[PDB]
Amino acid sequence: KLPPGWEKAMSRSSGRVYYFNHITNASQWERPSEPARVRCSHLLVKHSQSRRPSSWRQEKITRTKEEALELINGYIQKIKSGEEDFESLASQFSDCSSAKARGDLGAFSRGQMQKPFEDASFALRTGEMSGPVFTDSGIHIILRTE
Repeated sequence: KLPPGWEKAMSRSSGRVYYFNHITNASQWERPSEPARVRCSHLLVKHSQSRRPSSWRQEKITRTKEEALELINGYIQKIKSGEEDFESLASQFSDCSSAKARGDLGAFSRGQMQKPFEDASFALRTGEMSGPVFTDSGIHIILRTE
């Protein structure tokens, strides 16, 4: 039972059971339910410890890692509440020129991407979204589209 990476937990505030994934950092109340290639979109928030602390939006990225996590956490909130489309937030705020494609990164096999990014992408099912995903480039929201 439970697909790869998925676990069961309990809210400390309500005692209600929920489900979460260690590889993707996704979490949800609903019970969840390997290809050669996957296609994902992403939204990257960089921080001052990113490998290259620079992006098309900002010549020198100054924010802290914890500050980047709070932006990512707020963007996920906007996405899950339906206040904002994933594509609209990536186009505007992703610290990566994949923003021009609304976050699309194309299709890729294993062996190309940063490993935690790769592991998260291949643990997502088509249509699913990650929680914060930590890599040397910063913090990612990943959306698997194929």
